[PDB]
Amino acid sequence: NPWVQIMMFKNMTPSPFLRFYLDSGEQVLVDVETKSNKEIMEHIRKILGKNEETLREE
Amino acid sequence: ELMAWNQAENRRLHELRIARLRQEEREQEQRQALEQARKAEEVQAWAQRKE
Amino acid sequence: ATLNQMHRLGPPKRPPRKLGPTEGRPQLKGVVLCTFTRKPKKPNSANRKCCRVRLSTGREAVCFIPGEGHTLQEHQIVLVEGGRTQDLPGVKLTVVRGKYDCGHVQK
Amino acid sequence: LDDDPPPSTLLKDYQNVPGIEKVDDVVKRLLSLEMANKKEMLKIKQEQFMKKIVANPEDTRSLEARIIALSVKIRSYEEHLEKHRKDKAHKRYLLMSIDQRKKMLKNLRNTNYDVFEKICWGLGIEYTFPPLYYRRAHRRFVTKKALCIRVFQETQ
Amino acid sequence: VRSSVHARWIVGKVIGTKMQKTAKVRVTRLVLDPYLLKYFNKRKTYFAHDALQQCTVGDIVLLRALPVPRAKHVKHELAEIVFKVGKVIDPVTGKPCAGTTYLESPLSS
Amino acid sequence: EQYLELVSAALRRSLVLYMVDLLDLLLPDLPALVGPKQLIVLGNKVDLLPQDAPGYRQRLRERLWEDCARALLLTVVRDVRLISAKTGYGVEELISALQRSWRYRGDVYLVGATNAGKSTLFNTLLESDYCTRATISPWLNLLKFPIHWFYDTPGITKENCILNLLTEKEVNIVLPTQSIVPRTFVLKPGMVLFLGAIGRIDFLQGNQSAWFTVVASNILPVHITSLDRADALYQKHAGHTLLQIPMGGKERMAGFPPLVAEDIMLKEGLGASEAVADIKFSSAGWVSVTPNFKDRLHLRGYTPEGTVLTVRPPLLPYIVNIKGQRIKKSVAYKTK
RNA sequence: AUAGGUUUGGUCCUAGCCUUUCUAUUAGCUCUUAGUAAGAUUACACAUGCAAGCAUCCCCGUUCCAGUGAGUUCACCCUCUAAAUCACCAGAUCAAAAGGGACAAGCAUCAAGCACGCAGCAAUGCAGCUCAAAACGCUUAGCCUAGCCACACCCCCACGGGAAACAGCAGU
RNA sequence: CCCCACUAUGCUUAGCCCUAAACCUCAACAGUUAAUCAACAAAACUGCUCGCCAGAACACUACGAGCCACAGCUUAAAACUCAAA
RNA sequence: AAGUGUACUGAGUGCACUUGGAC
Ligand SMILES: [Mg+2]
Ligand SMILES: [Mg+2]
Ligand SMILES: [Mg+2]
Ligand SMILES: [Mg+2]
Ligand SMILES: [Mg+2]
Repeated sequence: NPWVQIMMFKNMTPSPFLRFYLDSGEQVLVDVETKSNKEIMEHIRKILGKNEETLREE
Repeated sequence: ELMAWNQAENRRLHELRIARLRQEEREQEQRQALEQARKAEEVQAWAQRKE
Repeated sequence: ATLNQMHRLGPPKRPPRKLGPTEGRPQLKGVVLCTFTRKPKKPNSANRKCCRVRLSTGREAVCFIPGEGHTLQEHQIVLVEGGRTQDLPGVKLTVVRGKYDCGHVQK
Repeated sequence: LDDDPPPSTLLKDYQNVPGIEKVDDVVKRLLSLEMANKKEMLKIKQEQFMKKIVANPEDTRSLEARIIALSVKIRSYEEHLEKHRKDKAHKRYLLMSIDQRKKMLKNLRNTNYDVFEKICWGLGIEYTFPPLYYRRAHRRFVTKKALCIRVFQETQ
Repeated sequence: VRSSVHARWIVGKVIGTKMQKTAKVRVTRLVLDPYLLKYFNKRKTYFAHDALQQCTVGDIVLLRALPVPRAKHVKHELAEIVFKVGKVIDPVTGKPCAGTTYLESPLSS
Repeated sequence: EQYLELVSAALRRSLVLYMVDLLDLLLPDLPALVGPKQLIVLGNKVDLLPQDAPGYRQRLRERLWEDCARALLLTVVRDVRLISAKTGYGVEELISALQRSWRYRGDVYLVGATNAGKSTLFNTLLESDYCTRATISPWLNLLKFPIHWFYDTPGITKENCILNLLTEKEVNIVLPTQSIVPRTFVLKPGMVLFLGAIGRIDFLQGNQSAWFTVVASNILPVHITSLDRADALYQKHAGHTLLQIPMGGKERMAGFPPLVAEDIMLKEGLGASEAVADIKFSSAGWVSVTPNFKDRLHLRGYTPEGTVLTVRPPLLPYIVNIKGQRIKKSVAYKTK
């Protein structure tokens, strides 16, 4: 996702999390505490990633 | 729908976090009781010797 | 170096290639000035014919005349290409046999 | 404002002693700061500032507590160099302490502003952001910058 | 919506407030080094319009592209102060936090 | 003469700062003007001089030293320095030298020509720690400031100067405000060069081609033509824009003096890198000429009747080297 | 690189240079035929011939094609929206100008640029803006090739001036 | 080179200059002893960061610049040469 | 003995430093 800006923040809050800002102004807060990296990847894929159908269409 | 599911999962993880914090707070209070006993013992000896 | 150091320093800056004796050109024209002989570095000793020639860029250089026999004389036009001689220190050019005043090798 | 503790002030270890005020005035004098060295004065100043500012003066490893202690040390070094103006070692220590206090102030500002403001007000420390560039101010640069400033003012 | 500016939404850090109602925000994008293939924080400077002058140096801000550039450089408006400097509220638990330690415990209410 | 009969009396009652325009190179008359006192030479407008070769500053200091020797004890001159009031180059070192030694005690009289930059140097020194803001006192009312008092004397006007003929705008254009960029041109015999409408050169009777490097204001057009067309172009384009100096068209040209001629013979050509002579058109600028080895050239410089044309030893003998390459058939070299 | 030779009395290591491979230009010597591809070194000057007509007059075209690489982050994406085609309109297509983003190399012995910003309807105020994460500046180069950018003798432009223009083909 | 006497200087104050085989010739921090390893030297390594080098000589040099306040230091090249060092 | 830095003198000496020397 070359155009999706990505920024990091070390030790800003007691708990870790992700937050995505969408073009529509919506903000999606994802809790990652206690989750493995694979689990986090799968969760973000489910909630915001294009499906294989869309990828094949492209 | 996906956003609603995300918020539901956030709520679930929040409940788990609250439970963890409750248990950790119980343990911390129990251990800090002994820590405070140690501190009181040290202080009492200090004040006694100084007096 | 570290990855950050490599990133900061970027790719290697290959130095520009120094211009050869012929200033990067495979050949040049020139006017002979003075012919003479030279002694090659030992163990090689056989006398070698050289000539001072003023290139098309004004620069004057000593150029080895290969082969046996010639007619090169003062103010005569020659063509000189690159190529240092094995045992003539300083001499870094060669008259191309078979061009202009350089009548073919006088065999 | 950095007035020193009154000499009569008893040491920290004895300010908590019961009946301390109900003993001989000579004993009080002996236990006072007057009959003690500068380390005791610095400790009393640290106690004063801690009680004044930090929410929990009982915590000594807090970032605020560290900043207070380091500020006390910096004051000590400043007073020391007011006399030993030629002490290069303590000059270095003062400069290092100032740098460390600036770093700790930055950390506190980034973490807990609500308390960073209280630290700054309590210790009279006007925090200043670091200069963007350290380029040496040599004669030519200074003169040309002054000339350019005057030129801009004239144009204005 | 149909904004003429390039980057619709960008999260950056306020690094200057010496301009009336305008905050100098620094935005950092991970950039792939074509050779090392490691990602580095390339950074660019943006100016965010702040009518309320609520920006403080060090704040983390979200900037929304203006419909049109309102000045030679002001191309975004401060949509929301994401992290007020040293006054961070954990978005997860909503309670104030100081670094990695809660001020008000989440069990408070 | 006015300076001799009004100001010299006061001066001959201490230190003198004699300012000399480096580009324009009153010196021999100093013994009567100031008298036998300590004098320091300040070569002004050095920044505008191109760096022809390394050590050109040292060469200029030397040249000033021989000029003073030609004219004076080394009146005694105790220091020769190069300064640029515009860029503040060397002003602080001059101040340090002034304050460092016993010999510099008393008042300071700043003597020089009109264009030397006395005003700029006085303002620079006033805006410095050297002064203890400025006052005006009759000597003629002149400026001064305490240091003992600094004295800024009236500038000595220069006779036979093209600036006198030129108007305010023309003088502003002619005077270089930025560092000068030499402009070289390879010329064959029987050709003509035009530095504005003020200066012209006709090169002829030359056994070989030569190079002419114009050192003048970057905004002064330089035009090359044949001898035949040189005149006709001159009348057609006098003033206007092709020759931007003077301005006003035929109206201004009617009052402008016609260009009188002056013949020149150049010495043996000292190679193709060392200038043989600088032909100076008063304060407008000069042209350094490099003939070929052993070559002797004939020249005719046309300069306004009132002003004068001066052939001098090259001020920047190695200025021909700084250049680029010939552009098209045009004689011009690409400027570096 | 599958490497090889070369420093020493000898060995090992480090390190450069050269050989081997494939291209292109030029040159020497040499050479039979056929098809195809490609073709000034020169942004130096040009003799000569030609390269823009069509058409019931008005119009339209000669702004294209063709050429060169001097200069050079004017090329790509997004926004908006001119001109043009769709016998008219349509929105469609094409793509200018303008705004945002992106975008070569070396030099730091080019370290500061010197107004390079902002608010305000305006007065006017604020005093800022870029830069060691390379600003500013000097030097070199056409590029990211179905093609693209730029130039059209020069004065960046071209009213005007310089002067009489092949970087259109053939040719000198 | 040896003997004699003596001066800068070694010393105090107040300012400057900023270079040493300024060397443990072994950068900071964390970690390990698992399988040793050009040679010698202070056993061998891992992670992490900053600085530095890209053959020799030209060259602790020239030019420019900074510090100077003019006889010096820092920064630091190029050309030419060689197949070595 | 060798060398680094520094200064005088015309290769040595003076001061400090290192062993990249011996006991
Ligand atoms: Mg052939
Ligand atoms: Mg044009
Ligand atoms: Mg042409
Ligand atoms: Mg042709
Ligand atoms: Mg003595």
